[PDB]
Amino acid sequence: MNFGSQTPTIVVLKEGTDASQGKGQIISNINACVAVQEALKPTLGPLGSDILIVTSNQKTTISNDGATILKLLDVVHPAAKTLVDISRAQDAEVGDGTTSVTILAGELMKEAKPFLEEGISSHLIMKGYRKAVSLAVEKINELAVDITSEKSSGRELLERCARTAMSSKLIHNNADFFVKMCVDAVLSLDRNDLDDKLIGIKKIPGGAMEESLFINGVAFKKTFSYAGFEQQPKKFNNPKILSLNVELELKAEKDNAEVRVEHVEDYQAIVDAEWQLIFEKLRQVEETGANIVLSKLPIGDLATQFFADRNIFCAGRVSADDMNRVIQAVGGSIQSTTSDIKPEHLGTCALFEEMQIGSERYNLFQGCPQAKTCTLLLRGGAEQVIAEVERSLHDAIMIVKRALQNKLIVAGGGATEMEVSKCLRDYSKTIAGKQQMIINAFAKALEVIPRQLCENAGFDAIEILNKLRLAHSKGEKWYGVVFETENIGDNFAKFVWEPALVKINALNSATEATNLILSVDETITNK
Amino acid sequence: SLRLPQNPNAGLFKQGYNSYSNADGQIIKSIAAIRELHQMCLTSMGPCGRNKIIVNHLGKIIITNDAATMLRELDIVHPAVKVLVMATEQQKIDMGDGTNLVMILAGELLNVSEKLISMGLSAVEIIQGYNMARKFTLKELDEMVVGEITDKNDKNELLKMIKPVISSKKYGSEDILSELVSEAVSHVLPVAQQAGEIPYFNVDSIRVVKIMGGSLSNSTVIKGMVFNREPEGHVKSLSEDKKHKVAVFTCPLDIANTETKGTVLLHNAQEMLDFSKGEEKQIDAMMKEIADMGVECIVAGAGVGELALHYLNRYGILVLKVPSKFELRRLCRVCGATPLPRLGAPTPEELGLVETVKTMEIGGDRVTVFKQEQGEISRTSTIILRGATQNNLDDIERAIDDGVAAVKGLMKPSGGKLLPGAGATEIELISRITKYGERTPGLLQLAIKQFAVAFEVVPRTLAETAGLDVNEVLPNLYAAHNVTDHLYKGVDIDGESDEGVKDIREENIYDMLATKKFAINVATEAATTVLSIDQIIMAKK
Amino acid sequence: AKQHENRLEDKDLSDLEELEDDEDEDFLEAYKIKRLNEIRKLQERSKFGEVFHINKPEYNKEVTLASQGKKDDGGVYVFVHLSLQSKLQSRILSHLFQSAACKFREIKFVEIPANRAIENYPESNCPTLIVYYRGEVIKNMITLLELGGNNSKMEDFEDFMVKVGAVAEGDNRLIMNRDDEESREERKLHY
Amino acid sequence: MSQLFNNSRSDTLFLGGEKISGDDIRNQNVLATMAVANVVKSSLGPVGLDKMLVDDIGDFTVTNDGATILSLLDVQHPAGKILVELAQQQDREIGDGTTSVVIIASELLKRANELVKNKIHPTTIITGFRVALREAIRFINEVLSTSVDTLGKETLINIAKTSMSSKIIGADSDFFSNMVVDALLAVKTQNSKGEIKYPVKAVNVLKAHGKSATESLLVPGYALNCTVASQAMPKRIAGGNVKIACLDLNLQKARMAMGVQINIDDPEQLEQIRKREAGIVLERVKKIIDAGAQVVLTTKGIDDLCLKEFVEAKIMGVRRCKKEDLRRIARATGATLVSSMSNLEGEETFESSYLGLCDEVVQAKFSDDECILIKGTSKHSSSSIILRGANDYSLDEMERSLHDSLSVVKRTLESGNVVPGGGCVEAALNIYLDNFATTVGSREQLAIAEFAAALLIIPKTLAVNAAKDSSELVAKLRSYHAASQMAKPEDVKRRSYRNYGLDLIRGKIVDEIHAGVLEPTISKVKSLKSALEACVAILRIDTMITVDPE
Ligand SMILES: Nc1ncnc2c1ncn2[C@@H]1O[C@H](COP(=O)(O)OP(=O)(O)O)[C@@H](O)[C@H]1O
Ligand SMILES: Nc1ncnc2c1ncn2[C@@H]1O[C@H](COP(=O)(O)OP(=O)(O)O)[C@@H](O)[C@H]1O
Ligand SMILES: Nc1ncnc2c1ncn2[C@@H]1O[C@H](COP(=O)(O)OP(=O)(O)O)[C@@H](O)[C@H]1O
Ligand SMILES: [Mg+2]
Ligand SMILES: [Mg+2]
Ligand SMILES: [Mg+2]
Repeated sequence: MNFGSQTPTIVVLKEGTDASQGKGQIISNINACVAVQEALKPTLGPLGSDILIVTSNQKTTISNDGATILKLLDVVHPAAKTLVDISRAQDAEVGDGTTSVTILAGELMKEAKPFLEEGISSHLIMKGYRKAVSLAVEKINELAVDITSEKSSGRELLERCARTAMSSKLIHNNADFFVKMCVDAVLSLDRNDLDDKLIGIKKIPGGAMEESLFINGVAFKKTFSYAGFEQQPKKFNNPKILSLNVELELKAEKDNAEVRVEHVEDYQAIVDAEWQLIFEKLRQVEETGANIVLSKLPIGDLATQFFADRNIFCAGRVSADDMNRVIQAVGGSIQSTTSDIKPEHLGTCALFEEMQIGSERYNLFQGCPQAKTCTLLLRGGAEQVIAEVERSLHDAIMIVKRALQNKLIVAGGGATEMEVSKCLRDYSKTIAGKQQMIINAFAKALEVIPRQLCENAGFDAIEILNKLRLAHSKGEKWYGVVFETENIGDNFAKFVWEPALVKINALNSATEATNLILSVDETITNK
Repeated sequence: SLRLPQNPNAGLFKQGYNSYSNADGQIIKSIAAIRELHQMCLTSMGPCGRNKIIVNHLGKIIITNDAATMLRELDIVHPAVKVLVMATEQQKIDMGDGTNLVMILAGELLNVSEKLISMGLSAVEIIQGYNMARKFTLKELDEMVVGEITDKNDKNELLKMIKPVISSKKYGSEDILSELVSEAVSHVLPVAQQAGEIPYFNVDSIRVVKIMGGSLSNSTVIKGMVFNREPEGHVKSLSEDKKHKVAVFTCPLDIANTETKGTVLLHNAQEMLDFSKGEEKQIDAMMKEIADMGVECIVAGAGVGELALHYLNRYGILVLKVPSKFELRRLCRVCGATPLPRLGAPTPEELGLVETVKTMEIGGDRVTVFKQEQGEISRTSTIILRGATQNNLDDIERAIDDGVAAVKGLMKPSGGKLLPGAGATEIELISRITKYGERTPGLLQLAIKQFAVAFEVVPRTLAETAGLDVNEVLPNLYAAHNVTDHLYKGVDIDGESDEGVKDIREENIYDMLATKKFAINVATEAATTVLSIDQIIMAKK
Repeated sequence: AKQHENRLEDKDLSDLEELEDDEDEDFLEAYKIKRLNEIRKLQERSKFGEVFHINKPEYNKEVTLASQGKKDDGGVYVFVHLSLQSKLQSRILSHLFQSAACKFREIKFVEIPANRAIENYPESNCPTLIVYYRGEVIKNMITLLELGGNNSKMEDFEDFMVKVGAVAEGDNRLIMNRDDEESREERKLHY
Repeated sequence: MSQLFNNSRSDTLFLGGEKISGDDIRNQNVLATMAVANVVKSSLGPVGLDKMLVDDIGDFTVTNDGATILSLLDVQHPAGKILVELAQQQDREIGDGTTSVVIIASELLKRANELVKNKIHPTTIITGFRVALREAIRFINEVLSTSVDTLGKETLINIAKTSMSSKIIGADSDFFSNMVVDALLAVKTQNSKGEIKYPVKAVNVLKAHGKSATESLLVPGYALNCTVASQAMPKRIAGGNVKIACLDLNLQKARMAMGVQINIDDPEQLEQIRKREAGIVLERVKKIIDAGAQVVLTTKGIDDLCLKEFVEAKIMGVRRCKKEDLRRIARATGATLVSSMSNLEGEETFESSYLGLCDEVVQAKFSDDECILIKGTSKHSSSSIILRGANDYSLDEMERSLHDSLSVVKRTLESGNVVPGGGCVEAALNIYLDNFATTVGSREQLAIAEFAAALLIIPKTLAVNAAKDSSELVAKLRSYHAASQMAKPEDVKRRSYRNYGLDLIRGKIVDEIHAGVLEPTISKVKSLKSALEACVAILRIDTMITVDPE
């Protein structure tokens, strides 16, 4: 009846598919997040340390924020990918607190360890944190004071909040000069339409970072330059900027036109018609007096010798993102027809000068007060000093990006976490149930942000935190820790502020990161 | 007495074929082996259920506490499990609700029938027993209905419909997600005094646009849609025109070229001089007619040329690619226009109306928003999800797909009436089937009793996930049904659940009639096939 | 196993119609729609078909840009010929380019004088055959002694195109696979 | 938890394994402790369940004891070997709390590592534990309870049920508690001028799978597992006052010493030499047969010459056995173990004073086995335990379980003071130490507070093994205990609370006196000290150095 000697049993899952039951896997998932958490533990704070990562392709990448550190390390574990997703989400939405949101997410998982060791299943502890966030977000809104009541100046607001962003970086001593760059850069943008692509920074080598300069114009980097370059004047007084999407090339990328002729006299006409058409396009541009011609697609060789004669500047092979930044500065839009041009579409600038830095030659527009864009030429010692300072000012721009939309001041230095925690402790004592110990653990998890500020500074943490617990018994606000005077005090007197969106999205993202892998008990991996 | 004779039917079917017949023990091998995956769907059941992370061979990670999404990716070698796999997929594609009940019941009928086969009852009689018990179950569910709804238009009436469905998946978010789904259905349904004759509804009406970052409370409803796309040419006016006519062209805006390939032929240089202006005047004759009627937005599916884009920039006409064909027709439903592969000219009857189009960043990426106010819409809506992780937003999409699939399950048939949930009607069916087994004497009475015992997992699975003792609240719940008030007894999930009694109307937990009927039928048909087979023939790899 | 695959793999759109009466329609028409789509792709890719007698400024575009094609990595092979009219092998290779150009319309066939190509090129090394693809030189071929020399034939040139990945092995246009109608006629009678 | 292994360093070149430092060592040491702590965490208490370990030859061992399960788990890590040897030190000394002392040490290293991450030095942490433990032992002296107004052997019965639980034979504790207490009272002796002591492993264990554990027969006397020499001997000696002769003499066709080489010139001497060489042993056995030794005992073997002589007189023979069992037979029967028969005078003899005395001796058949059952000893009483079960692996579980039960009642009689069980000691020491060090203030309040929380892991571990709501019991335990410590001296009811706590069967708070849960005071004494030294040995480690083998 049977087909053969024996019949081995079937494994239900595929051969090699890992699976496990019980409380061991969720503890392993929590320990996996804590293992990723320990890498970013000493990074938190102004006195924190950077992290050096080298991937398989052998490209050095130094960073301080946890957004790109987790992007470099390709994470296999799904539970450890939760910290990576919120870090990119925090980087995409706000742009600040990418390290603290991962530390708070792991600390809630760390404080959930002994409750999971108890018989309480994960559906109780999820309800406690989810109930606590509903009061924490409201308490941050109640502690948010408005700036217009004092009738202060608007220029000093951006400088005050951007000073906090330049901590824990290479800039904190040179922040007196570079904070004016990003504040004046973002103010040139339109308040209604604030764009993230108009703040592109070129990774130009050479030079010290303090030698940079902020200009309302935009640069592009010299392009291919067929013979013709270094004959035109590289300095103009009031040049007219022109942009053309049409490809000025003698049938380079055009489709192959099958020309068929049957006469010798017409062969002289058809070969001169190529010269006749290309010169008609040059003469039409010549009549308008366009002193600076630009194009995304390449410029022909004959045009360079023609524009070199009448001191007309030309450049091609510009990218779409860089060319879009030019149009926001120089006014009129792009036209791809030489006959449909108009004087009114041309731009203008009060000064123009090409100067070399780092053995790179860059064309710089100058004197453009009507420009709704900006540029930054960070100069740096090494290829990571440029990239580190690049993403640092991108985070500084991200603070003033969101500060203009909504103007809310909140405490800093770990103070906002403690006023929220002690309020939840006051709310927890009236519960008298299982949710009391959970909310007290949520209050203990918010205390961790003051810890790493003190651990990286070298001072003992248990003594100073007990001093704050004695200080927060009475009514007090903007009470945290500082490092200059080596003694705690009023942060408002010390003049340090932050936005409220950083703390709100951090608590929601950290709790959502916690509830994702506390609402599971198994991780199956095929293959 | 060392080497066997090697089964002299080895000249028959090759070594890769494996036979696992009965008598040898196939039923015992199967009902058991599948208890591992039965506990997977059992642990993921209820509002306090645990989601399961499934990493496929490609590496796309998913985390979903259902059953259809999990078993689709699991490469399962056991053939008897696969009967339960695609049987659950039938519930997903047809009704979109009841994947887990199907798994905890189809498997429990095989688990509870261990006593029948072990005692020595015939397998053919067990199939006849569950079939007659299936017929009595379908007839009896109609009498226990108390939720006969006839309005099915207003938003507050859907609180008894959508919120029990959303309360199962991620119980913590009820009011927020129900507001998004209920407000979406109100935009989908038309404004009318009496809409009857089975109005049309489809799952493709309500779409889900996933945006990275932002708390779940900051979400909002959009009547149009939102694409991750870069506009080109100009900035919008946003209040000046007050309304915009949008033409949707299937073919691109370019000179009409044939399918067969051609090229440029020029016999003399006189045509060479006019060829540069001929292409400009050709499109100008076709582009000027579009601007006369005031078409302030053009949508071309294929790639738009630079010559056509240049003429549109000066007049301030919005352009958009929309490469995929499925999402191209959904934009036509918003404005209320028809596709036009011909260029032709814009007509007033075929062109729609759009209030405004504005561009910003929601999660850092620039997107195009087609939200309109005071306009007429017909079967179109979107829900902008804000979340911390992409892994969590994937489950919100399927939860919304199951929510709107229930709307398809209501409006497509004549009646999608409610039933008491939270372990209320399941225990009632145990009492009905217990009384039904004594009415018909015969050897099949044992099958009728064991069919009722399979419904016990529904109340206790909510108690097991709640961290409660099954031997206390489950027998205490039977005393509450002794005797309307006895029908609305259910399983409580709270710290005060020591009594084990909570009224259903305080929170309005309800289930669908058609969903449970289709689930019980597919569950019985799934158990009918597994108990009917006796021989299972494998093959190599 | 191969007997089932030879029904579809070893028959073009013209030969697949032989199995219309024998094989099932759904089995046959499902593959004919697949092969019909492949034929349409070759027609769209047929951007060439005669020898492009170019000059140098242009080389920097025709030879190399083309090699990038769409840059969907739509690469395009570009066979260059540094012609030298004094050599006997150069005129032979020029005839092979025009013959192959009429057949393989997707592959670009380029020709230029060798004296105009490279500054002071060795005349002994001519004729030279270069094959570009995505901007990279796939083969820098030397004079045709490898391909028979003076006795080079069209069959040898088509075999070289298969080695560099320009034409598939089982292509119906190659003379090795393009059996004569009289050859297939004798096979059916003797079968 | 440790990932991204430490890089091989070129500036520090040491032979063998690479050096690693930092917090990863204490993380790896705690991770090595959780590898063994999770193994023993499930098999704690009555509700706890144990596991099986195969010996790679088909054999296996189902083990409840912490010393046995860790003995077979040969831990290659250095930090785990400390706890492995601690359990081998724990079970030999006290024989109780082997699972709890490992669980206490694991929880200490957990919170101690957390405190090191909180930036307090380990020296201050160790000082916080020592001052806390010195107050804990002072508090253990306060909560003692002297046995008084108890009817008969009830205090020895119910205290054995606590040790009898957490085993397979806990259901039969009503039957085994009587015989276990009666066994230790049978082997009572005197030593050190009035100090009462009992010998180690004095009661025997015989593996006889058969009828059931309920019908285990308590034979009031000594039992020995030995096969009969000759099957023709009588298996039952009738009449009282049976004399037992214990020997260590060897009686086989004996050989002369090593340095003797016989050399003879006369052929006829071989007849006398061959007979006298055998007949020299007959002079030893002819004297003890005439003395009337009904049943002779011997360690070294006896051969066919002598075996047959013994039978021509209806005397029972005994083959090879252990050296220690014959010592207790001589003590019970009153005989004297003779290594070599001799006399102070110049002639060999055998006296009657060397013979023992017992009422009856019989060879009972335990379903396949020959065992000589001796009962009714005259000089000192004795006892033996007849273990019965389903299979041999259960009998091995019954061996070490009775060895733990016998050891607990042994130390119970050494000190009359007792302490309640069921987490009441750990629950009271938690709240007592939390109140302590509030006046001290500055630094040691956090170290002693986490120390007080470390002792709560035992009532948490017992709860989750029952698969019940754990925090509901922890809320009742700690709160009730606190309400008792704070209370006025003059409040009977509240004071009583100090006495009770967690119950694992019914799941409610009941009195331990009526329930019968009780432990000795010696079990908790020197258990926390061993866990303290176990914590000190790993906590003070900063760097780890490994030398590869040659
Ligand atoms: N001047 C300051 N005084 C006190 N605390 C500060 C100051 N600047 C930054 N901090 C604190 O340092 C912490 C980490 O900031 P940082 O790491 O620089 O930003 P991010 O984490 O977004 O990269 C913040 O939580 C903040 O409270
Ligand atoms: N707050 C609540 N109180 C009582 N019962 C609830 C509550 N929330 C959800 N439930 C119950 O949990 C069950 C989950 O069922 P589910 O498997 O999601 O349905 P389906 O199988 O149709 O998808 C529902 O039947 C519902 O009655
Ligand atoms: N019947 C019982 N009731 C309450 N607690 C008990 C009972 N039996 C044992 N225990 C508790 O279980 C703990 C461990 O007991 P046991 O497993 O016998 O010792 P060991 O830890 O040496 O294995 C003891 O501390 C004791 O308090
Ligand atoms: Mg920052
Ligand atoms: Mg559902
Ligand atoms: Mg014990």
